[PDB]
Amino acid sequence: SHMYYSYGNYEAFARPKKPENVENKSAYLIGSGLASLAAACFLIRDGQMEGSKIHILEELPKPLKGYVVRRAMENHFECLWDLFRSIPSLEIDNASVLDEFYWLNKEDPNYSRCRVIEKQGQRLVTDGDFTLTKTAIKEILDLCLTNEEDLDDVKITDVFSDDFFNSNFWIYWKTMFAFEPWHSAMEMRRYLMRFVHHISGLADFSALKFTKYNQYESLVLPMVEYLKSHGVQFEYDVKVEDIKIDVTTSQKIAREILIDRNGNAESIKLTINDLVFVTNGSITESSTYGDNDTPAPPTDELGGSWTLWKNLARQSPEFGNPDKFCQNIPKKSWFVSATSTTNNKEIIDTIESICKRDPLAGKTVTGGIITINDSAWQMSFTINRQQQFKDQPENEISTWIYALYSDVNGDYIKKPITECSGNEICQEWLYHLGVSTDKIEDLAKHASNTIPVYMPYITSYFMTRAIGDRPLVVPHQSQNLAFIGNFAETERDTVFTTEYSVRTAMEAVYQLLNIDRGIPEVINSPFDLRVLMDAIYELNDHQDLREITKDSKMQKLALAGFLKKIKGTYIESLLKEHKLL
Amino acid sequence: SHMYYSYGNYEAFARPKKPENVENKSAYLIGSGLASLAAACFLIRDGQMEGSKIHILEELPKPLKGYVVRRAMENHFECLWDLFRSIPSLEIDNASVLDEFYWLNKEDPNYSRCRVIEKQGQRLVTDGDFTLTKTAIKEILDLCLTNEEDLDDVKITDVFSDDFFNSNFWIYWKTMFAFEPWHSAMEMRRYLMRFVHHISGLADFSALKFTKYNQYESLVLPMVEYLKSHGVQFEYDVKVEDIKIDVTTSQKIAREILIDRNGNAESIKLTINDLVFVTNGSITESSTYGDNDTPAPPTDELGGSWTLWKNLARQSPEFGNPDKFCQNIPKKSWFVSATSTTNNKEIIDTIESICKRDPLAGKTVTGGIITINDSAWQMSFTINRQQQFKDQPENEISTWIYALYSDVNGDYIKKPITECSGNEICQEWLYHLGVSTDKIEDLAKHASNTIPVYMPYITSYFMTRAIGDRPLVVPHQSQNLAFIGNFAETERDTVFTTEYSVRTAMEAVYQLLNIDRGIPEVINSPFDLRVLMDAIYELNDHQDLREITKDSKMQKLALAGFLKKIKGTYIESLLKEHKLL
Repeated sequence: SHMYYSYGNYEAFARPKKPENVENKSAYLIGSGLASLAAACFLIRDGQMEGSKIHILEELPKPLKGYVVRRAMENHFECLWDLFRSIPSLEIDNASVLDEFYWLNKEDPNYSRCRVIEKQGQRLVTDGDFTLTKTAIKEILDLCLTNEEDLDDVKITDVFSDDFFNSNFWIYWKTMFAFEPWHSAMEMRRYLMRFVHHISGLADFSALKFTKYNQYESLVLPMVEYLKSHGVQFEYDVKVEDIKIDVTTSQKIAREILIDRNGNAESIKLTINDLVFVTNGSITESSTYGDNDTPAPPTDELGGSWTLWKNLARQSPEFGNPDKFCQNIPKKSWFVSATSTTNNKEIIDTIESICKRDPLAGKTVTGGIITINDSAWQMSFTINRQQQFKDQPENEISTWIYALYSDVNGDYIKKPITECSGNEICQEWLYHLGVSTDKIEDLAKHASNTIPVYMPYITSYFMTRAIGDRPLVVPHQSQNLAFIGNFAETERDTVFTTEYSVRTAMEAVYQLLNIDRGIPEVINSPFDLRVLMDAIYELNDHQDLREITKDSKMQKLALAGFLKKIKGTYIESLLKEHKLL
Repeated sequence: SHMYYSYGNYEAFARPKKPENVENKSAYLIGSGLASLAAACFLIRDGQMEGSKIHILEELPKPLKGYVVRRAMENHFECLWDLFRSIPSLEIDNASVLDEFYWLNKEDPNYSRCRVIEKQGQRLVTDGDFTLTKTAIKEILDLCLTNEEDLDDVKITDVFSDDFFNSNFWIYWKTMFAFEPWHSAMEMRRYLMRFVHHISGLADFSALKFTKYNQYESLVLPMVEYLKSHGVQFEYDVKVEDIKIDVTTSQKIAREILIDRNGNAESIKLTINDLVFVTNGSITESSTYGDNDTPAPPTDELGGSWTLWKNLARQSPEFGNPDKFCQNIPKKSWFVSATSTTNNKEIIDTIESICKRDPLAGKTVTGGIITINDSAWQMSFTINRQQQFKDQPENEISTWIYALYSDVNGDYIKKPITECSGNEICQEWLYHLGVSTDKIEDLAKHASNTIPVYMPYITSYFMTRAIGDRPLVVPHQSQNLAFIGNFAETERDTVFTTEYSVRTAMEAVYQLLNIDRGIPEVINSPFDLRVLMDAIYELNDHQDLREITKDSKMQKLALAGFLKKIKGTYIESLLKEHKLL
């Protein structure tokens, strides 16, 4: 391809030459999403493009009656870090967003003290172990051994059986990633191989890393200062309708950008030197907002994002199939998310007794999400390093809440979550905290300002896709078109991840300009001996190779002959090295 | 330990905090070798130490009747690149030594057009294939499967048999690395695992990378400008005798540095805050020099380096056993190296017709070493990107020559190489180039200025060592002592390598100061599925799994059952992925 993957320090520290003919090129970026911001940043640094020639078109210009909170990173987001190492931070002087992040998660590491709760406040008894049976472990192995071509339109409830589902591993997995039974077995197979190196840190969120303030403040805003420092243009109130593309038998050239600047109908014309970066699709689209007194109105609208993707699919199949992601989303699926802000010391005291940490402390609180396992909504909540907003009073905590089931009645508020307001969500949440039934309706109506948010497309990432549903970053024979974001296709990496946004960003800029530098490959942990032995030891709840085959005569007979061969050699020393012998 | 290994972009780009209490610390560096220069550089950048407090003691101050040339790098010298990414180059403005190196080897890649020659000029017939038989491949596998503890004082002629030795693979291996039959099987086992990822590029030197000018100009001098830019002290004509060390049952503290500054006998006293970095041993020690008319006088002296290592061994076994490296070196071993500089167009024309490239071109010439396979001295030569010296006339080429056998008579100059002058070496070399017997004595005596160099310790790196012969970088319970260089011990990495000098440099600075940053691990290619399948395909001269077992009924029967299991799964698709099915 116009590209090559690499995996070294040689490729990482090196600076690529200024790409040929970039002194006569312009680039247009569709949407102000985090992927576009990264693609524009890559055009500045590595592509050495002019700042006066990078245009970012957004529908938004410059209300809301409360605070709203919008997952964590991990060390091996290899493309996210090549970017923020070059982004000067907004807090600590002469140190990059990486540096401030790097130090902050070393000074205050992340770990969950109470990961799962049940029975209205109590800590889950088997919290820690995976409760994976011999059958469940095998279906995990078979799914990874299953080729990805043999997973077209294959749901998760077709690869696993009961043994896997009634386990803590499924509880830990579906809740930190927001997976659904009817979701793509193709993507979960990617997630299993993607994060096989932190599988020990799955039960306790030890391999997670959070920023200081919220995603806007710590990630988006440092980028925006970097971009405007270089003169990058920010077009506001620009809605993109369609993009005329010439798909000849030889090329694919973009020509027009049919926009609606505020109210006027205009159009930008593109040569072959005018690059276009389309963030096709959006999970944040068509989100409604409620308050502490009214539910967020449920909607199913097609926003300008999907209609933009739709208008390109009717121009070539190679530009993707949007309908598999935004149509036929089960009405049970995740739609509602909430944010309860409160200073009432009795709710913060209740949270303290569960998560074992002072929430009003500036340190870690929950360590991640805390899953109410027996809750009807299958609802989870998290509390990050308060205050999460830079100008929020230093005696308030902001709690993010979501639920995976949206058409079942709550155990206390006997109705679906799409029918509930802020205080009705706040009431069902507090009841599961163990708060007394007497102080439930008051502490939610008058003490906590809970904001519910309905997004009809939040699970569009994980829909059951097929080979060809997601478009390539740079389609075959394309000259100035690129698709970025989590509905673009690349190799092995996982969507619903800020890494995926910066991956397809860095792959789009590097291909269209042919930059003489390698792109960091998805970490090779799934092909690493040492990482895979660790997975077998951790999947079996810390059992050596003898204890795993002590009840199988057909297995313990094959192992005994295996140990005879590798006895006294590197393999046997590598097997005690990773606790397997 | 005081340390942790890491393998990511997260750890690579990040800057570590200023180590505690470094504002009251001093460091002393023993010798001006490349390892010390790196340790001092690491004290400046990562340790944030003062420049006025880094002392580099050297025996040399500020003749020689000719030019002298002193191996190549590879992409996965993970510690060498964390260093030069921060070293400003001396040629291209505002670009580091890494950058100028990175671009230079992309603009002009390296590859050997004629790797082995024989029969006085002709190209070897089987050049390319490994000629590894089924037995030879297995001894390779067994040696790696052999634990490293089971290799104490084990020579190379005890792990391999005849089948391995009469092969091109042995010819390619012993000559680019300067291995000997009687050398350590422990280190070759490390070399096999170290470079298992470039095994395809072993026959053609395609994975090699050279600098522009010589090692002094392109590596040492950029470092020295960086160090003196920060005020690092350079003590010249300082010979270090002994270093008094307090090895109590609890600690190991250095106290005195017994030196001989020029002629005076002085001594520096060390608190626990005065760090010491000892480059224990030296292959360059006690080197004599000849000219085009007289042989370099053979010597066996103990230089101030070995006597310094000796004086520390009589203070603790944990500081190493120097005698295994500098005593009992076989008199057949490599000692003589040469450098033939000439402008005579008939010698450069002869080289052109063999290496297939214009030597007087500024590009690649030989691509690496060219081995004269049937030569008595087992002599090899290389010609790098002339001119290799910054102020050398643009019509001269400088040819480096060495030989592995030093007590056998040459095929033309019927005497050992330790008896030969510059022109006698130049005559034996030209005879093997195919130059006519008539124009052999003239073109070497009057056309070429060949300088012979005798170093009695060049093969000290690869001597048959045992666990405990090489000291740890930071011995147990040590407080201010560190041993750097290729006679220090670390994990998995290989000596006789500029990576090893910068590895133990970066490990010494990071442990003594406890820097909050990981050290890049030796590349995990020997534990990488994809890299190991590639090795089996490349070791068998590009044969798939069917052709490797077509003559073994006990093997083809086990494979047929193996292919039944993994059929249609990831493993089988990964096996065509790497040409194995």
